[PDB]
Amino acid sequence: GKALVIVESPAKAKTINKYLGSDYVVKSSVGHIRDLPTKDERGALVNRMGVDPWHNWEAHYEVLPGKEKVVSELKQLAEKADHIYLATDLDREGEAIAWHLREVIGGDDARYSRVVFNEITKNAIRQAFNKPGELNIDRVNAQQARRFMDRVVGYMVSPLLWKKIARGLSAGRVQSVAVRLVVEREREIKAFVPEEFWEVDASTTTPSGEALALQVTHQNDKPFRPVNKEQTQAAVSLLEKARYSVLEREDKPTTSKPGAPFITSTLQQAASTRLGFGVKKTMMMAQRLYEAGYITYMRTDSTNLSQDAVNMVRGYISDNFGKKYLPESPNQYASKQEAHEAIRPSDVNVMAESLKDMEADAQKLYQLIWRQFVACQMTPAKYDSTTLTVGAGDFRLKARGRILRFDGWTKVMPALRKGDEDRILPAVNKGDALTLVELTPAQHFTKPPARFSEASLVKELEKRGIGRPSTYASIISTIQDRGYVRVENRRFYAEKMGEIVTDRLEENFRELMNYDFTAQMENSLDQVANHEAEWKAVLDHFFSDFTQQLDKAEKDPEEGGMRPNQMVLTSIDCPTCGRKMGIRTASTGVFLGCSGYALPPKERCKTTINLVPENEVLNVLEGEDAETNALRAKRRCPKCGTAMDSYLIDPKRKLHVCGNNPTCDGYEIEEGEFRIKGYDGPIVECEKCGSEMHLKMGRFGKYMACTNEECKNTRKILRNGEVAPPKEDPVPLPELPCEKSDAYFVLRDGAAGVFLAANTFPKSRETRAPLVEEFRDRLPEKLRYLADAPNKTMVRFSRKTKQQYVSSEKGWSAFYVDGKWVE
DNA sequence: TATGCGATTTGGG
Ligand SMILES: [Zn+2]
Ligand SMILES: [Zn+2]
Ligand SMILES: [Zn+2]
Ligand SMILES: [Zn+2]
Repeated sequence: GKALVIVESPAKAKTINKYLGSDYVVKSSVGHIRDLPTKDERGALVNRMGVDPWHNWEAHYEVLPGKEKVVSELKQLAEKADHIYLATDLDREGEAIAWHLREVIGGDDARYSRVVFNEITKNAIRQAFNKPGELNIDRVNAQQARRFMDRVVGYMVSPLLWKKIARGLSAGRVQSVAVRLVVEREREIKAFVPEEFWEVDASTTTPSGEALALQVTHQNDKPFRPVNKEQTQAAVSLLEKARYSVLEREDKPTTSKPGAPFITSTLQQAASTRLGFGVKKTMMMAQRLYEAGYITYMRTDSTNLSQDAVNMVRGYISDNFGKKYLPESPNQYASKQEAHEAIRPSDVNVMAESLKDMEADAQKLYQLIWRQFVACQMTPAKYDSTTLTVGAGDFRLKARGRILRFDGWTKVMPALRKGDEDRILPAVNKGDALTLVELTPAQHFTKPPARFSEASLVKELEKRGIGRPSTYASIISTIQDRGYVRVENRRFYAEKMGEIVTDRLEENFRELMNYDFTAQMENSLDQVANHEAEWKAVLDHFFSDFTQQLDKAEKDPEEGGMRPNQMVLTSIDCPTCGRKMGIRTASTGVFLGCSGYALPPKERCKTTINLVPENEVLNVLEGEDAETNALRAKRRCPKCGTAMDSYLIDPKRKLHVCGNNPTCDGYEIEEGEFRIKGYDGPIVECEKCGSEMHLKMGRFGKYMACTNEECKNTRKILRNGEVAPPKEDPVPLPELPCEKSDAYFVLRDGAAGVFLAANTFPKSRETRAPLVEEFRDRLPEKLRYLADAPNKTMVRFSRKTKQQYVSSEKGWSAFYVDGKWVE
């Protein structure tokens, strides 16, 4: 008999095992084991959800597939133990995970215990098992409440979106609120218009001291800001024909305090800015550092530091830096006694280089965490700032700089590189004369609002009280690959389906899309977790406000229903029939479709032209002006002035669409001669017709399509422009049915040699290995070597040998050569 | 990468 300890990770199992001996046996349930599924209509709805809002939120949890073997293995080990310790993670999600464990195991409540720890160290684990607590039901309900609200919205708004807007549309309770933020930002940029203005730089020289770079600030006691080449040159020459004199010198002692230790949000931003880590990577690495006992729990909103940790770090600083770097009293940081702690090293003496079994990106993150934690307890840095004001004729120039006098906390956490006002100015004095050397003019433009990064969006979600440290990364992850937004060049871009759905939801679910209300809902869950509210009651108040909104939305758009997807007609003629085309938007994206679709199905034009959006490439990276210049490349709508989106119709026409589509019917067509991605592709002769075959890049790999609109004898594109042999027609088979559809099997040939696949591909997508038994009479060409035949044999393939062989099981195997077969 | 895979190249509103 012994004590059973259950965790959620083998990596977490091995590390906690180092501090548990004798009667403690640990086991890990790899992932979740129990969760929701993944009078007639309503009944089928609750079966799909696994939650009955009309029957007091009765839930029907179902064990996950492929987890049946782990549960039983965990069930067996339980009975062999006297007591059970649930060692899941700190947060509520972990509590709910621990609850699912107790539920599938069984037994009395006193048979279980809930341990809690900020870090996986000898001391911290000892303290956790010293006085284990019970499973907090209030915190579990705070999760299940959230989990239920998330599913209700997801499963009751989505079918409404299909009927009204487009198919394949998903909806999230908080995700729709995050998208709206991106959508709104997108509309601040498109509505913006960069304007031209100029700057001049006069590089001069001190009276035999050094070089002094200046910058014009004023002209005629008025701020100097020309708008074109002409006005500049007018000031340029005038500056050349002038004598430069210093007016004032202001020397001011400045400081810079270090930042607070990391919380989850601040960690993601610093890793994005300094390391270039996305939110997903940052949290993956942090979890690996946590489960290895290197850092504290990475889901936190506290900047608190334990007395031990503070004593630990202050000791290190004293030993390794000296008394100048140690403040008289510990540095305190404001947070949002929570019994929660910042993200920090578990041992300040462990360096990043001393990390075992941690990948490169995990070591970089630790170093980041380590340096911030050490610096957060060191002395402020001191500087000697000097600002110079220089007059020249009817002008007023300026220069600013500083000199490091005490590095302080920056000794352990230095900047990546120099900054703007980090130059060292030569010593001069009021009255000194400067000699002109070089005048440098520069053309600038006004900057539009900066796009969200994955981290800066989180920073915004936290500012508005939207979401929690436990859900920040899931929000960022779950708003992508939905067709609402996308991340390119480490920045968020709003898709058109984003703007459309967002607008729709704002019209029929105003409260659900409200920032403050969404923030209040997070509070209501905290209130449930703190025994200040009952969970089923909160759900009832939510579900009541939800149905009221949903009902009005389900109705027809005349009586307050949700407006259907609009359409903007173009002067574009259908290539199949003869009608004006319209710009419609789907889940997949934007395209052109014939107006001959509203007609009864007897006479509808099912022809569409996929509009391909131009690649917003900031790859040139023209500094912080990259997003600015990317906007200036856009045309302004001839109706509203809003920035337009560019699409390619054909290689001769180019469609510009207003940013406020479909609220603005504005568009333009740029006649020209454009190039597609596969313009430089190879050309080859078709086996059938004899015409040319060009390169098209589809979603299933690059391929060679014939240019004759009568045949489809294609070819596959290999690596580096190579083209495949003239293909081969598949071989069908009678009385060889499948295992899913009413389809039969056909013998194909691919990169994995020769195999056997469905006939209705890809509607079936069913494949198995052809038996040597398993035809031979219908075997085409040289494929008969396998049909020669030798436990029942089956045809295999080897990547190394690049030759096809056969094996058998129920371990026997054999190969072939230029002669025959051998075993 | 230990005897996993392959091949198709719209439709969408
Ligand atoms: Zn109310
Ligand atoms: Zn048509
Ligand atoms: Zn417009
Ligand atoms: Zn052909």
